[PDB]
Amino acid sequence: AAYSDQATPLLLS
Amino acid sequence: KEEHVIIQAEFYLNPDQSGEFMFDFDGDEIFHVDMAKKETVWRLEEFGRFASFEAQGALANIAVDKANLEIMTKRSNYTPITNVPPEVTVLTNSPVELREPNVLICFIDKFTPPVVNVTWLRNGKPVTTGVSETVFLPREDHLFRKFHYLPFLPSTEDVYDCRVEHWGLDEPLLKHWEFD
Amino acid sequence: GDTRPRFLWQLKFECHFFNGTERVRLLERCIYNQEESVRFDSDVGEYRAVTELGRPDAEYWNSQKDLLEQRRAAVDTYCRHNYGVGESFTVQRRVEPKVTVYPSKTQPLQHHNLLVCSVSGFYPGSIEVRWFRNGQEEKAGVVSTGLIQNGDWTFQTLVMLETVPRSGEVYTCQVEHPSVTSPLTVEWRA
Repeated sequence: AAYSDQATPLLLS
Repeated sequence: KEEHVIIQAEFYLNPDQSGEFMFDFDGDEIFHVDMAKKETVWRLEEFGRFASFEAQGALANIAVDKANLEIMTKRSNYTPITNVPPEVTVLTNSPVELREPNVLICFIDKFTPPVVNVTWLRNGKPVTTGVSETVFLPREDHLFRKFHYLPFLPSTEDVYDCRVEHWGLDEPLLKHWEFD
Repeated sequence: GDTRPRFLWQLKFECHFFNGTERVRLLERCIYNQEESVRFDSDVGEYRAVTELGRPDAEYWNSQKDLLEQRRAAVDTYCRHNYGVGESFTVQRRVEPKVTVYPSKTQPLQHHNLLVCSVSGFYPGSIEVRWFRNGQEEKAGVVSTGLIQNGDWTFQTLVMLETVPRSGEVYTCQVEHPSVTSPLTVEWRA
């Protein structure tokens, strides 16, 4: 089985 | 109450340009991604035979964390982090018996930023044979933890010290250990 | 000498499990230096700024339904998934403790002494250690180190009993841990 990672979202400008 | 906690923790530090990506289970590291070799490093070898993780995803996350740090730094108006010196403790991982292999553990806790220099000293001289260490582990207060290990052969002749250097410290800190 | 100021950024996704995976809470958080600025709490359903610095981001990320939807399902696609992936070697990891009993300092009988019950190399951390004197539990004079995490998926703890040993006395350290059905016991006779 594989681990899923949460992706980071880019901050506000 | 609460039975278990899994944490995906990552950070990026400027100007050092240091990043880290790791998974934590109840305070123990499951694995981290080696930024130089771009690979998944399991805390315990056997973990890798039961699961997998694509290191690539971590590298992509770090790029974003780097970009967010840039944004936040400027937004905070270049407010620097306040150094918090570490608490250091040295223990053996089992009761010591003369001439019986054992391990010295240097527990470095409650500090930030995540940058430290640790060296082991035997009778005042640096030792590197067999030493190992963990990456920076996350804490709920957002400070860090780190472990350094030194396999050794207990005797009444040697004395050891864990020498720790951190910006929050005025001077390098030495934590002593010897057979009693 | 290095005195240049430092700037740190942390991102943490914390999956909290209750009653197996019956109840799961996801907590996503960003920390600038030592300050949490914004977070996503699965119990809340959307991002919330913690400090003024995170205001812009919460407003922004909350404006993207796609992100919100994905985040709201992470409790299943991320948290529950990873729990299952690692269950066999984490949740189910069991290592039996090695129990040893020895007096602190070698002193003659009838003199105060500290009996040490060393419990090491065990996992998980949940453990119970009790001291018995001639079959009866000693609830007082117990000096514990507490739970010590060694960083290598192993724990240790030293539970000491304050005593005044007298010939004929048998002191027993009793240890209960998920790795053994019946408690482990080590005796020390004065």
